[PDB]
Amino acid sequence: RPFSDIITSVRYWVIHSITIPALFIAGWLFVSTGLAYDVFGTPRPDSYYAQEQRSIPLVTDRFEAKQQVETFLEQLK
Amino acid sequence: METITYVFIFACIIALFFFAIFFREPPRIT
Amino acid sequence: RDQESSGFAWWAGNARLINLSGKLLGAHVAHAGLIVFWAGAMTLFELAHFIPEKPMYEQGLILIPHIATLGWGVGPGGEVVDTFPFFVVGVVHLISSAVLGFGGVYHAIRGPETLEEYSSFFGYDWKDKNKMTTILGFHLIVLGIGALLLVAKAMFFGGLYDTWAPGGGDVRVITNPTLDPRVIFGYLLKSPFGGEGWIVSVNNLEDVVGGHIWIGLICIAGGIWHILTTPFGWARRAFIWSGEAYLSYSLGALSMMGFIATCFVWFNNTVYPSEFYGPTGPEASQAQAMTFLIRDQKLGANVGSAQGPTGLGKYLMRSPTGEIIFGGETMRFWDFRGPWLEPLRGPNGLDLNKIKNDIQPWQERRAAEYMTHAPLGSLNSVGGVATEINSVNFVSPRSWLATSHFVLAFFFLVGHLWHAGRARAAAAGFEKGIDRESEPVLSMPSLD
Amino acid sequence: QEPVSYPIFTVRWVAVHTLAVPTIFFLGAIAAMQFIQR
Amino acid sequence: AELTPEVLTVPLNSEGKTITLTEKQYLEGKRLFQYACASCHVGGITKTNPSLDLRTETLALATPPRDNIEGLVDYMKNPTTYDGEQEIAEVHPSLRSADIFPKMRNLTEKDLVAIAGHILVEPKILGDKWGGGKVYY
Amino acid sequence: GWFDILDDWLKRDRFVFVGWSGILLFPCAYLALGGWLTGTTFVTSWYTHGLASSYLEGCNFLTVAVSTPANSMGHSLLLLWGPEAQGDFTRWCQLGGLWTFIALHGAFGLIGFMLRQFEIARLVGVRPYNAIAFSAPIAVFVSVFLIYPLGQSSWFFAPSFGVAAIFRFLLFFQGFHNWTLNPFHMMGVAGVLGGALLCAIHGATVENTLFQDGEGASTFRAFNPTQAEETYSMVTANRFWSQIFGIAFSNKRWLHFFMLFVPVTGLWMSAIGVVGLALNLRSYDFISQEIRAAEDPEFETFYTKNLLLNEGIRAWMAPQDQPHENFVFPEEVLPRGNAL
Amino acid sequence: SANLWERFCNWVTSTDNRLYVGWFGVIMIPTLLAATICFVIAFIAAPPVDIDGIREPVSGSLLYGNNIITGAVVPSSNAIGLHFYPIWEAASLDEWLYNGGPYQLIIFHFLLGASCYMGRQWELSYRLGMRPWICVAYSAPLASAFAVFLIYPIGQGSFSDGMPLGISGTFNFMIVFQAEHNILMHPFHQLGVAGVFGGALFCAMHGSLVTSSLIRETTETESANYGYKFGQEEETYNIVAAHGYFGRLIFQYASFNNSRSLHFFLAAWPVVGVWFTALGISTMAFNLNGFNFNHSVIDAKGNVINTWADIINRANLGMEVMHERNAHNFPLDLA
Ligand SMILES: CCCCCCCCCCCCCCCCCC(=O)OC[C@H](CO[C@@H]1O[C@H](COC2O[C@H](CO)[C@H](O)[C@H](O)[C@H]2O)[C@H](O)[C@H](O)[C@H]1O)OC(=O)CCCCCCCCCCCCCCCCC
Ligand code: CLA
Ligand code: CLA
Ligand code: CLA
Ligand code: CLA
Ligand SMILES: CC(C)=CCC/C(C)=C/CC/C(C)=C/CC/C(C)=C/CC/C(C)=C/CC/C(C)=C/CC/C(C)=C/CC/C(C)=C/CC/C(C)=C/CC1=CC(=O)C(C)=C(C)C1=O
Ligand SMILES: [Ca+2]
Ligand SMILES: [Fe+2]
Repeated sequence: RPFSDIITSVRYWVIHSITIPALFIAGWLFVSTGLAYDVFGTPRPDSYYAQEQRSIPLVTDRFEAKQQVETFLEQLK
Repeated sequence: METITYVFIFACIIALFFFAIFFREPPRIT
Repeated sequence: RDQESSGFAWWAGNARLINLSGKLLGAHVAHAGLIVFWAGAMTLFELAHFIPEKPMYEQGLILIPHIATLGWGVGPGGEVVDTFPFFVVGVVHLISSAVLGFGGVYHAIRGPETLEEYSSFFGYDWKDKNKMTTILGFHLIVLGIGALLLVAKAMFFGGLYDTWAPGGGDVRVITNPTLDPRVIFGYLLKSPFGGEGWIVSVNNLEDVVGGHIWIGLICIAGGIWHILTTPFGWARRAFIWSGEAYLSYSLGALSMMGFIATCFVWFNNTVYPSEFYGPTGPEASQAQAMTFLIRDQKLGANVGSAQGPTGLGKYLMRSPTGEIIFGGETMRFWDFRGPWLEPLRGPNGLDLNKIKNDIQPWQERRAAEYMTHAPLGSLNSVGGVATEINSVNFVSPRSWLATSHFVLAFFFLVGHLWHAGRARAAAAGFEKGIDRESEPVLSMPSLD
Repeated sequence: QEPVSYPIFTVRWVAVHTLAVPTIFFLGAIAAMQFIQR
Repeated sequence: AELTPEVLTVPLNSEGKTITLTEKQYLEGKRLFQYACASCHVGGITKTNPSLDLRTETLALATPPRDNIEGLVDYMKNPTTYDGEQEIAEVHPSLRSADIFPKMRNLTEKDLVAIAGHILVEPKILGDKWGGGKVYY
Repeated sequence: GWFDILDDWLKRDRFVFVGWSGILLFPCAYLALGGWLTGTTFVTSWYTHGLASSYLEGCNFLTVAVSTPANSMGHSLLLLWGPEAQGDFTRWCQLGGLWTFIALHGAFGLIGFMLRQFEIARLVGVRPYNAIAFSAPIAVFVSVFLIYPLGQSSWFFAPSFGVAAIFRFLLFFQGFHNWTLNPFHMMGVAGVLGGALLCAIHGATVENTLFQDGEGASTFRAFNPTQAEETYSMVTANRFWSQIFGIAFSNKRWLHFFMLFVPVTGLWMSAIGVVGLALNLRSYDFISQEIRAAEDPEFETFYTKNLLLNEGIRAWMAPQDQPHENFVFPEEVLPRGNAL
Repeated sequence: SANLWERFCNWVTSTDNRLYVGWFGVIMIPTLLAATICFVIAFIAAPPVDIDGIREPVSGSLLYGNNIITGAVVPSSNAIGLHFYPIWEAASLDEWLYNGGPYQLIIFHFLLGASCYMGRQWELSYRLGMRPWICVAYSAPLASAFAVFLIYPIGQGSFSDGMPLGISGTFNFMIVFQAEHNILMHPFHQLGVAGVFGGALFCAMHGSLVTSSLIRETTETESANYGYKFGQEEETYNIVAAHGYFGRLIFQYASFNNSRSLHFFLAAWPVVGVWFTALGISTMAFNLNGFNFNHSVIDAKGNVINTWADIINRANLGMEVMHERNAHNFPLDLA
């Protein structure tokens, strides 16, 4: 059905005026609730280094990598 | 020896140029 | 419809007005409104953010500094005294924008769609060599009066900011305009290369004022002459007479003025005071040399005989024609002249005795100021070299102006080529394709 | 062609949909990011 | 990994006594430091004389000591050479010379204290970066 | 038979042609594009390069990117369920699993797409020169994002997916491989640069050599979507260039084949050059030059000059660009000219 | 004689000349022969040039130790800056070759002629009854030579900072540029590569689509090219079959069916992109450089969290810190 017709159908907007902002507010909350940070192990502004340390948590060996990463989170990093 | 080789090729490209512009196959219609 | 697709394509819409004098007037009157609107609306924007006790160049200003130069709201050394003249100039324009905008909108959607009939005086014919030469003549006078409108402000109404001011930068009344043609027009015969800089080498207000006196007259003179004439013979067998062709000619004209402006704001010190704009490119590189020759000299170093890595002269060296200049990469800017640095120059260039004990504190801090405000910065406005750190948010007004106008100047030169190319094909008449039937090339002998 | 019917859940709908919903789920997050202070 | 009050607690005077800045003063100093210093002291160096930096140790061996709020503050009012054997208020911004360095006119004792605090706090956060130059960028 | 019915359905002419190829193309092509868009905004490169790399951390469209895996990983495929991530998703993300994901997926996606061209070509009954052409971009992707790092220590030295993250790939190659001096890279550019010329030049030659088939100025409408006569004077074009440049086409069939050749050959060459940079078999120096520079201190060419620029790039970058090497270059060891 | 000058003007302007020497040509032909002849001699035999004005001659000619790839014609001295240095400005040629005189003689004549070359690309189109604008496509590559050979030097204060005339000499211009302007991080350069990449891309698209949809008129063992005769009436390819295939690759409305709109796009894209690239170099000639995102993203304490933008800065510093070894005497590089 010719896009033109659909993007003009009041039915369309009646549906998407609900759907679009829906998706938006969802993603917004995804970030604003701090959930995204945990889904992607991404550091929060206060989690790059431990208070004193100025070294980087560089993963140094493949196989025991996951294990090594976990320990990096340990030093309150 | 190298200089000569560089200039020679250059001189050869310019020669080509000449022949290409002035000795092409006249472009015939229909 | 008065004008639709069976005229031109939508995206070439404004060319549908090539022959509707009236409406084509609304455009020009509505447009001229946008310029006043901007000028006005921007000034107030600048002033709204303007902080008196802080350099103008450190505030992203480019209009207030234009007013300041005409001697308005400033005093000793470019010190801002009264912000009223700024507010005024700003609001006035902003208002006139409404007046013009009115006329524009009016002439483009209510008034006559053509003029020729609603008044034969205003209506016009592109090919009417006389109407053209005449309207051109009217405008040649309006512009001429303007050129004098400046000569007046400077000689009678207040002055202009003269940075070269004897007592040190200050608003000064010019009462002795250079009228000597030998000098005035001398500038046009000046090289555009290093040293001899052509028009941009103007370095004192007398010539500026003087020269404008000449332009105002010479200009109005030609305004009358065109009013009272028609193009001769060659003038006619040489040019193309059409709506586009005329445009083109004015396009190439602006382009050229656009390039000249780019260089003026980049190089000139006089009509663009480093006090309101920033220090010039060369002026800043000069100041670094000044700064360090000044420093190290205090630490006990003999600047005159210091030998740098290359064996050329850490602080002072010689130019190609023998004059003593600052050393370092700054050897390329030995053509820089400036209030702050001149008192150190001798008849042979930088004098080792003055440099040795006549350097004044105001100069030391001037050199320091300008050194740390060179026209280097990023798009996101991070002053300094590309490898610098964030902190000092700044990009010299001289950099902004110069780039914007080179782009505009350029595209306009394309505009010229484009509209001129169209006009020549339009005239002879083939700007819409080769006549399938009579294909010119097909009647010419084979070169093969 | 046809007494001009057309189905609601078409085919291209999908194509333009798997590139739709997500595009918003992101441009909705990415905006909310601007408010993250230091 | 955050700017706690601790990182903000810096030496007030020569006799060991300290003061603790607040996230407001800090930011405020940082803003003022940009308004009247970055021009030449961006990142703790000194463009018009690279030999003297704002590293706390450098300020410690200064004369008089300029590595505490009291010190830097005096300096911003009546500047001197590293040996203090010469006043330079004429070619260095300071309160006693705001006529010559306008940017220093607004500046009030409250502002001077913040700027000073920033100088002692920055190296605490950045470390080597603060003192050195492009080598550390 | 269901097969021919499965076929029937697929090869059905829709808005967005699916086809057999699509069964490979769309799954991958979408996953590749998706993974990028995901990492660009959500995943970080901290545990991997000690770098913030997503919108969520503060990066803008230029600084964001899906960074390569650690150097520890080596050439590991880094599968979500492999020895590294161990089925875990978040860890996978932090170990740069998203790189081999985008890489490998997009890779198949380029296979699927070329196949598509091949499949659609066949159906529509046209020659497959659109597919031959696309071999060029495959080669680039294959040699650069796969073959290259496969020759190095690990995926870590492959170009990371991102705008800026690619500029460092460029700077690196100059600095370490002195890539600009490579005969193959040159051919590369001669082709891309020369190809972007044919493009522009041919386009203009056509638009300003058109016959008049309408009464309007906007000559776009004046075109016969249904063949017939040539829409522009091929005969006039020939004479123009033959008088301004001296040489000029005169066989649209060749003029157009040439346009396929130039840029596809260029990219092929630029690929070979890189396939060689994998083994570090670069075109770094000219021995005769180095020997004279050693014995004679006054000999200076724009070449020697460049090599010094490289030394600086390597010395000042290596530290934060190769973290796994725990480089420590004392200030006194850092090459630098005077004053700067 | 219908009148010598009357005749002269008829020859010059004659459209029957193998090579159209036009009015613009009268300026072109000489300037271009000087530029070319001086270059070739320079590149082969010119002696070392003190490009940086610090008495440290850089030899860039074949006979003085260079090969095609390294060799180049070196820029005028920095001691000279923007000053005009015509041969008649030197006590001798020896002095002129040492300060890089040949460079100016070449850039000026070339830029002069290459412009007229544009003026000519118009004239001939006029004498032949074809629409203009081709010369406007050529305004892009020209506007670049200009930016790289004149604007940048004017802006920077010296011709010694203009792009050298040689392979390696050009890489030098690039590597240093990047360090002082961070061009890769500038919108205009990016638009530039889009135009160039795109061009080559499209050049391949068109090229293939067309060549692949050619009407059969040739043998199985006969060059498919012969299927075209110079001076044909009808088209040589099925632009409807072409569009048919390409419309299915992506989707119909995202495909050209109007050969005129196709070819406009084909020309518009690269020319517009290169126009911006040329404006980039002409803009960064006044120090309005690329985006500087150094130390933008910083953490909760104030620590600096690097981005690829920073890894780029290090590579830039290396270039900065090493270029022009002996030319600097002070802290800031303002030249
Ligand atoms: C053939 C067809 C051709 C078609 C051609 C079409 C051409 C269209 C051109 C369109 C637009 C040109 C736009 C120029 C924009 C300039 C923006 C700018 O100056 O912007 C400045 C700002 C500022 O950024 C901020 O800069 C800031 C700080 O500066 C400073 O602030 C500090 C304190 O905060 C200190 O004071 C410091 O000293 C001071 O310098 C901070 O660092 C911030 O963290 C930082 O975010 O820009 C930002 O945020 C920018 C985020 C930008 C993303 C930009 C993408 C730009 C271009 C993409 C092009 C893709 C093209 C593809 C083309 C394909 C085919 C053609
Ligand atoms: C920048 C100035 C500018 C100006 C002055 C004009 C002016 C004009 N155009 Mg263009 N045009 C422009 C830019 C401009 N155009 C651009 C960028 C494009 C491409 C997008 C076009 C594409 C185009 C086409 C395709 C056509 C025109 C036509 C016309 C004429 C239309 C008359 C009409 O029916 O108006 C319609 C106007 C309105 C419904 C409302 C207009 C409101 C404006 C005037 C003012 C807004 C300001 C404010 C609200 C007014 C308050 C003032 C205050 C003092 C009280 C008119 C002379 C037509 C023509 O050829 O006519 C002969 C035509 O077919 N134009
Ligand atoms: C820029 C060029 C321009 C031009 C050529 C015209 C031309 C014209 N206008 Mg427009 N107009 C303009 C701008 C312009 N106008 C603007 C910006 C506005 C917005 C206010 C208007 C609003 C406007 C209206 C509302 C009307 C016209 C009308 C007319 C026509 C009137 C007939 C006539 O000659 O009386 C022009 C009148 C005078 C010259 C007398 C004005 C006297 C005083 C008040 C002002 C003098 C102005 C100036 C500073 C004098 C300089 C003197 C010198 C010695 C220093 C005429 C064709 C009328 C019309 O529809 O005609 C068909 C009409 O009703 N115009
Ligand atoms: C699209 C937006 C645009 C904008 C915002 C600007 C903005 C500006 N341009 Mg620019 N320009 C543009 C496009 C644009 N331009 C284009 C397309 C070109 C063609 C290439 C140019 C070419 C150009 C040049 C060549 C120059 C500028 C300049 C300027 C600045 C001029 C300041 C001024 O007073 O205006 C100009 C104002 C007028 C013409 C009005 C005349 C006013 C006279 C009559 C009276 C003045 C009052 C008098 C002295 C007081 C007397 C009182 C009495 C009682 C005694 C300004 C920042 C100038 C500059 O300073 O650059 C650094 C400059 O030289 N521009
Ligand atoms: C100085 C005065 C001047 C004047 C009066 C004109 C007038 C005209 N030009 Mg012309 N032109 C000029 C300068 C000028 N030009 C220059 C300097 C160039 C070089 C680029 C051109 C290049 C040019 C072309 C290539 C064409 C014209 C055309 C036309 C006619 C167009 C009618 C129309 O509807 O345009 C309205 C124009 C548009 C809608 C253009 C779209 C512009 C978009 C892409 C960008 C707008 C950018 C905006 C300023 C920045 C913000 C962008 C945002 C996304 C952030 C009209 C008669 C057309 C014609 O038919 O001529 C006979 C045509 O094809 N001009
Ligand atoms: C002794 C001394 C002085 C020595 C040397 C001096 C010196 C500096 C020499 C430098 C030269 C040098 C060494 C260069 C190195 C680069 C080099 C040789 C690389 C070679 C290897 C290489 C790139 C191989 C493959 C890559 C490839 C395909 C490149 C293609 C480049 C190329 C030919 C681009 C086209 C440029 C061009 C002008 C095309 C014009 C086309 C045509 C004439 C248009 C006219 C035309 C348009 C129409 O639209 C229509 C319709 C018709 C009908 C028509 O006619
Ligand atoms: Ca906080
Ligand atoms: Fe074509």
